Amino acid sequence: LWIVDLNKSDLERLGTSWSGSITIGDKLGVSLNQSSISTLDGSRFIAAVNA
Amino acid sequence: LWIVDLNKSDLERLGTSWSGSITIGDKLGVSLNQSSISTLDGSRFIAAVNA
Amino acid sequence: ATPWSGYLDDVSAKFDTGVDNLQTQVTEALDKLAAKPSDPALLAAYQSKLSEYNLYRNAQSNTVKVFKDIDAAIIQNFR
Amino acid sequence: ATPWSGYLDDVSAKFDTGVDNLQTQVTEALDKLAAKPSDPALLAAYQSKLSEYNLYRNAQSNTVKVFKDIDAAIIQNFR
Amino acid sequence: ATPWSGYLDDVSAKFDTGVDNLQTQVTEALDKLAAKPSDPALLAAYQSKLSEYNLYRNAQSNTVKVFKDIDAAIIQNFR
Amino acid sequence: ATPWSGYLDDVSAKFDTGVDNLQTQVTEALDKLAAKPSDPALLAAYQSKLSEYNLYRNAQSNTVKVFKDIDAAIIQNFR
Amino acid sequence: ATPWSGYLDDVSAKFDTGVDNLQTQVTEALDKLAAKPSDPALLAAYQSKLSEYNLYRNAQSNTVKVFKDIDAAIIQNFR
Amino acid sequence: TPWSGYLDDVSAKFDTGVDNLQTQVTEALDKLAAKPSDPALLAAYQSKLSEYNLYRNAQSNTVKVFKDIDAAIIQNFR
Amino acid sequence: TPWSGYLDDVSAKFDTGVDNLQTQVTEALDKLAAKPSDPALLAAYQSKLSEYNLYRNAQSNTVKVFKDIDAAIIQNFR
Amino acid sequence: TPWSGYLDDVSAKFDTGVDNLQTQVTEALDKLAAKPSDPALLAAYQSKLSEYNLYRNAQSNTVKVFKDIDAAIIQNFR
Amino acid sequence: TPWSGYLDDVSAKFDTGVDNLQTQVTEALDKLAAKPSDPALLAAYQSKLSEYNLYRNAQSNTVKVFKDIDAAIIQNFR
Amino acid sequence: TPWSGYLDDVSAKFDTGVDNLQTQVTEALDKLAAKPSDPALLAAYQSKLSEYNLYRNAQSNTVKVFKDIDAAIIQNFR
Repeated sequence: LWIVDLNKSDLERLGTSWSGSITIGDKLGVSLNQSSISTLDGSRFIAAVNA
Repeated sequence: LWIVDLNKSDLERLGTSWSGSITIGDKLGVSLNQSSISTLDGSRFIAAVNA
Repeated sequence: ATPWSGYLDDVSAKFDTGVDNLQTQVTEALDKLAAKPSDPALLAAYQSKLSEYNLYRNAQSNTVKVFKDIDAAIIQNFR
Repeated sequence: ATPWSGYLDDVSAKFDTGVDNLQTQVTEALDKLAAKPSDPALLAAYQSKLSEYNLYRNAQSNTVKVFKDIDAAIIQNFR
Repeated sequence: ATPWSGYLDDVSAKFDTGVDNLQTQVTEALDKLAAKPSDPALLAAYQSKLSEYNLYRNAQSNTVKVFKDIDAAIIQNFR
Repeated sequence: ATPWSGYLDDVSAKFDTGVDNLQTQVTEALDKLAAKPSDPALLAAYQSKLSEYNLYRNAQSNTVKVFKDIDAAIIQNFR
Repeated sequence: ATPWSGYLDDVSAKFDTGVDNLQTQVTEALDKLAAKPSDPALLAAYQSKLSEYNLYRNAQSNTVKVFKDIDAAIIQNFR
Repeated sequence: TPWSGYLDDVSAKFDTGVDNLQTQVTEALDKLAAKPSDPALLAAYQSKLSEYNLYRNAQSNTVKVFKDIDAAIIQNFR
Repeated sequence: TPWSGYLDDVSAKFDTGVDNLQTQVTEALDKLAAKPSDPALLAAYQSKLSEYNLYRNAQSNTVKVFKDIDAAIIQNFR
Repeated sequence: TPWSGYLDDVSAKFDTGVDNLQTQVTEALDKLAAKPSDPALLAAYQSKLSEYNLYRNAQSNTVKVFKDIDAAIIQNFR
Repeated sequence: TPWSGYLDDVSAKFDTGVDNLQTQVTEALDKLAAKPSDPALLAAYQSKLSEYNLYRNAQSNTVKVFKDIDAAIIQNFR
Repeated sequence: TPWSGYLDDVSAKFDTGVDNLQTQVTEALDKLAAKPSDPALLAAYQSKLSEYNLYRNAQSNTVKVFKDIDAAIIQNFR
């Protein structure tokens, strides 16, 4: 009895993700793509990279 | 009653993997091939080698 | 991802953000005093700053420890 | 056809419909406490919900067996 | 209508409605004091507030546990 | 889908994914502190972190025990 | 109109009409204690009342079960 | 299998219903035995061992229930 | 009689997981007792004694939980 | 031959983090013992001995906390 | 000759470890009290006293730890 | 001799194992009561009393386990 298995696969992943938090004075702030504002001065951003 | 078993095997692993992180200007974190937060606030790279 | 933080480290951070610059002032004063150790203007200043920093850290650590004990006492009762 | 349901099913379901939303309240309060394990308010809430849930499931499962033991006792006499 | 609440829920909530505003007063005083850690009038206030909050949360959790045990002991006897 | 998991595994993983990275934060802040054991900022950090890790693992192990108790109580009533 | 009461009902009623007033004393105690949790005069009383309540409920249940099993054993011999 | 009764079919449903827990618990034991003081390994093993316990209990009670139903029916042939 | 049941095996895994601790704990004790007032010996002993404590506790609880799994099956043989 | 757990690992991290203090404190004492009235050597030994006091204090408490967190899990196995 | 347990053995290890310190302390206190104001005698006595204190303290804490490991094992014979 | 059962034999193995503890523990008390503030006396009594505690608990637990084995066998003669 002859039993034969053959298998091939390819995958690729590439690109970037972005989110951040910006604060203007005490009274104002904005959260981009994130549940909450970072209690933080100025601005911060993150650029996750996959390749 | 004669019983006979024979085996051969050949194996080879060789190469490298990479990941890391930078920070710029207290604006931007960047992370490559990490699921981490890039927590250090300073540039790190980590190679991995096997042969 | 944002650096994850709990309750206790946020109560801790409240003090660090309450004292706006004391952390740096304490070093600046030491720097100039070390430059001229016998100057009595500098001495009374550094005395003030250091006496401030000491109470700052003490009150911080104690508050954290009490808020830990209140949580451990509740988590024990889950059984 | 509509799903068949007996008398034990009926008795069991009375509890599920008696506790309107507990069955989901205990899931939400978990996702919260898990998001911030060190807040006493969240702890004090979850302790209550988890207790109520435990008591509900015990009273249910005991009552169903008590009924099953009556039916099985009567059916024995048909002989 | 309102989220379903049992007996234990209605017991726990009694404390919360007993200490009308303590939950806020504690954070208020905490912020005022963090503003100026070296002020005795603030320290003498926050000591009292935090002591009250500790006693309250503790006695709450113990009472809820005792009322869980009283029920479980009864439910066990149904079978 | 994951290698296998029961309902208890899930309840555990909810904490392990609720504290996003505390495990590595604590693992590294120690490697900072040990290299300069006498810096008060480093100390106050490590204190605040290790208290969180303590409470986390504590409540994690208690929840599993309570769900195991609830299941045993029902399986026992089949027979 | 008025409830039919069996024998076990009479047994339970002996306890209910034994502790004339405890059922409400416990609630009043709780209400005032929850109003001002930090008073040791309130606490010292509530501890006693709650303990008496626990014992009362426990004895009542255990007693009922014993009578149930005596009756069941007699009935079995009719067959 | 050479032969499998209805009760065997019931038991096998549980076995094939849990993919790999049989070995998972075995491996977790050896890992923990290597470092009995790591919290992560402890928190893992507590879960696996609880799951295993419930699996065996549920498995064994069902077989008994089904045995009693059959015994009751068989009795009435007389 | 090299006879060893499943519980014996489960226990032996710990014994063979902590290869040398069994004696390290006594070596440290003897050298500490030779000079009790030395910080290096105190700090070493603490770290060994605690590990030995947690070792014996995990060892005995595992055994008990397995016994309680077996007994619940054997009860159903009737 | 050697065996090391999580708790002694946690100690080792301190031992390796103070690269040389273990020796510096021993030497500064000898120097001071040679001429106790030199204020230079006095200020040096004061610095070192305080650093050693803190290193030991923090080490022991860290170990103790990690023992307690394990005991509280092993208690729930049963 | 008289029966001795494991906790006895662990206790006696210290008594034999600090070979003579009990005697040295009993002597140093007598020769000090004979002239309370010699600073060489005070400086000698301080060490012996501190050594005795640390000795007895380590001795008792060790015993209590080994007691509670055994009470923890015995609790599971049930 | 009076009649003695298998549980009596098991019980007595302990008593005859610890030949003299039964009285050592009393003499230690009689001495310590004479001068309650002698650390040499206290260090001895702590040990003897800990040994006594462990002895009595192991004894009772063993007896109970054999009682429950016998009861479980006797149940099935019917």
